[PDB]
Amino acid sequence: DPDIFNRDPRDHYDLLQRLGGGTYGEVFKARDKVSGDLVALKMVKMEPDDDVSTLQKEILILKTCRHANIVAYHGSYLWLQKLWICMEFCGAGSLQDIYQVTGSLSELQISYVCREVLQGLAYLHSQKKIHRDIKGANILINDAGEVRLADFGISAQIGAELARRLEFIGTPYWMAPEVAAVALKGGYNELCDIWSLGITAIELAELQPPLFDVHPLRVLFLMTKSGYQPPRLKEKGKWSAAFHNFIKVTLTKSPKKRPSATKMLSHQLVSQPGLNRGLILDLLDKLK
Amino acid sequence: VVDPDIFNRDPRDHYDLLQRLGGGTYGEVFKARDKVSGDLVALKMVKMDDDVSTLQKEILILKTCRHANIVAYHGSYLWLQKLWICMEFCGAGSLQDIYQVTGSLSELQISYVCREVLQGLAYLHSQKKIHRDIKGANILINDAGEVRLADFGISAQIGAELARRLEFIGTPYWMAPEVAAVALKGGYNELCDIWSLGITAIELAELQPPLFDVHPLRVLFLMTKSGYQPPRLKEKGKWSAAFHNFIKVTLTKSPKKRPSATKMLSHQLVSQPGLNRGLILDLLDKLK
Ligand SMILES: C[C@H]1C[C@@H](N)CN(c2ncnc3[nH]c(Cl)c(-c4cccc(C#N)c4)c23)C1
Ligand SMILES: C[C@H]1C[C@@H](N)CN(c2ncnc3[nH]c(Cl)c(-c4cccc(C#N)c4)c23)C1
Repeated sequence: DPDIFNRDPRDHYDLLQRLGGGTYGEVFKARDKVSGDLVALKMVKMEPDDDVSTLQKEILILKTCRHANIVAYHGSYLWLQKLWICMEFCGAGSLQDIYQVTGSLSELQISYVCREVLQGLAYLHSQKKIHRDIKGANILINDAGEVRLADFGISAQIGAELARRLEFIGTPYWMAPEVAAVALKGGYNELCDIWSLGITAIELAELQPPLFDVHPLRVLFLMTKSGYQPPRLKEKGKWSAAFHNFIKVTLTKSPKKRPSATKMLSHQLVSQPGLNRGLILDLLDKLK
Repeated sequence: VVDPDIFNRDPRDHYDLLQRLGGGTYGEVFKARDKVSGDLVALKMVKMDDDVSTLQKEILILKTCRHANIVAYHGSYLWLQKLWICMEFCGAGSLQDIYQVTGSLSELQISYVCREVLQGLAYLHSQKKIHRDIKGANILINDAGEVRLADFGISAQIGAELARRLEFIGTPYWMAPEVAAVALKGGYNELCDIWSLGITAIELAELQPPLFDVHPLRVLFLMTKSGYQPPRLKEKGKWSAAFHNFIKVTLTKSPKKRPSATKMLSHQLVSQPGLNRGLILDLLDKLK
């Protein structure tokens, strides 16, 4: 990035605690020295012969995002062979951090979370960006009960992988048009995030995504078959007909039929009148 | 290990190198002579800490193919960080070597070649392999007048990429089925080879594939536009309706409507009565 600060981040922040890692890098809870504001600092170790493409793409996604439901970006620092990405800190951590203590979320809490995720996805999709890693661990909650999407690590890697494809595709004159399309634009589109939101809604209701206890490779193979059936909520009576229908239309097996994020925002479950941060403040009270 | 049947010896103890033939997708190919048999072979030398995945898959393809329309495989050598793949020497070289000397092939000669290539492709596709690099340079003619497919380097690179993606795909529970499908099977299928054979038939007719004078990046981007129209033969009157139709159907833009190799074997152009090795023996006589 051409706007990177060439100075030690510790000159502006104090490192408080290690939070663990995302798709790549180490994340730290830190404190701004002038305002006391907390921030998250993501550190990625640099090496002289490292391909900078993925990190360059992640910073570009964060920098060009300007939406409430996506983690704010405060700049990046490069110092002593370490890159530090400065992002918004969310006091309650991720929804996975929360439901591991509280148990299942209520339908209204899930509905508010889904509307907030959809506002962030509609924005990302309008800027020709894809998250590709929607899940409870990447949906953060701040102390005010507001929802923010985090970790554009997978998105950055895919973007870099795609740029690499274009650079080594070779002579194209004998290449079929579908081979060219997958090299330039990949084998899928942004509607994959709508499916992941549907799986995330089930995860918030049952504490695990569908088939979580079966081997990872077996799930990938079963999903690729023509007889694959989209998952459903286990307890039928516990959830309203509008929630079951939200799962059925987000989890549409075919991407050509799957509704967009903007279309999903007018769905009854998330366009309901009593949806606000107060529902998540109630969940956070259960945590304390 | 790159190959369990590999010879840990200097191939120069068994072969005399006679001439540099040029390169394939990777490696350098030499014409060589067996010191005891007197037989001619082609030796492909590749410099090999290196990941042996693509060379391992190329040898496996060559080794497990038992077909009259695929270049014969003799064995491999590993000596002083160089891997040497020993394959059949095809006396007339590639179809590109032939048409640049003799000019455009006759419609019957192109028909015979297309039939032979389709037989090799139907065999390869039945064994779950994709060539992905069908072109005049990779179709060889031996002294017996036989048509043999060559250069599985691209196919090996693609198999190595599909294995490298599956190992690093991560947790799949939140992935849309189409995402799981491009990670395990890619965004296209074996029908890409049928399109490449259509382009090759135009290359044998016109001495260049369509749009050869257009910038490679322009050709690629043009294939991803909604109104994209597949290429055709430039000289209508020179070719019969059977050849125009062969081009029309092999170059079907949608892979869902493009016929398989086995289906193409019943096409009017390649099911014609006088398609025999005599046409290729006659082409070879013209080279001398
Ligand atoms: C590594 C995560 C473990 C999770 N338990 C707590 N995470 C957070 N908590 C509070 N504010 C935060 N801001 C940001 Cl951004 C993150 C975050 C969350 C997820 C991935 C990445 C990245 N790349 C960063 C975060 C950090
Ligand atoms: C590099 C090619 C240039 C072309 N002019 C003549 N080629 C051949 N000629 C005679 N017998 C041959 N056997 C085999 Cl295999 C090849 C061959 C052809 C194409 C690619 C590769 C590879 N990887 C090997 C070959 C060699």
